[PDB]
Order: sequence, then C-alpha cells, then structure tokens
Amino acid sequence: VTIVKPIVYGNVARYFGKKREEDGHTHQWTVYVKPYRNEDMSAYVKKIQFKLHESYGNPLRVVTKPPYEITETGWGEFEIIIKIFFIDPNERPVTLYHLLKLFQSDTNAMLGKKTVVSEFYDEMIFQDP
Repeated sequence: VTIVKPIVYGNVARYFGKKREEDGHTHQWTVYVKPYRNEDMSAYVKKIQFKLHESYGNPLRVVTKPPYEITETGWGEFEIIIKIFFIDPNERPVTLYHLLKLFQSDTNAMLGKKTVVSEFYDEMIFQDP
C-alpha cells in the first residue's frame, strides 16, 4: 500500500544585530524538513542529507534521527540540496532545493516580524516498509 505524508521544509534565520568580529557572521539559521503533522517519520525515513555551501566544514550534513534540522551561523545566502532517503533502498530518494534565506523581505520587516522564515510544502509518496 502506497501512502502520502505532507512535509514542510526550509529555514529560519535570526540577525545577530552586529557582525561577529572573528568570522563576519551576521546570522544564525536552521534548515529543516518536518512532517506537517506531529508524527515520527523515522519509521520511513532512514536519513536526510543537507548539502551546505563549500565554505562550511563537512558540507554534506546527514541526520539519521529526528529532528531533521541543522543549525549554523553564516553571512550569506546559498542553495542547499536536501535529499531524503527511505528505509527501503527500493524507494527513490526525494531531492529538494532550498535557497537559504537570511535577509528579511521589506514587506515582513515593515509588518514587525523578528525572524525570517522561508518554508515550502511537499508530499512524500512511498510504499509501506
């Protein structure tokens, strides 16, 4: 039996206020994949890889157990490749593309929002293991 699981994915980010002197980093950020509902996806997810930019140490980051999140600091925006592997090697990995957002849009800045959130939706489809 093939099943559908809605997921959300993307990132949050917070401005430090002032650039850290040592590395010029201006933000803390967390990239993630979550189920939409409050459930445990490690029943069907073996692992989730977050390919960070090459300026990061060991840029291929792997999370084997929830929560599926990576938290870092940074100063610039870049594309992250997210790859979800299923428990079964039958099932094709889901590949997702996400631009890491640091800088608040001017609209959300003017509405008073403290933290940036760039979140997208998807539906994972797979056979029950």
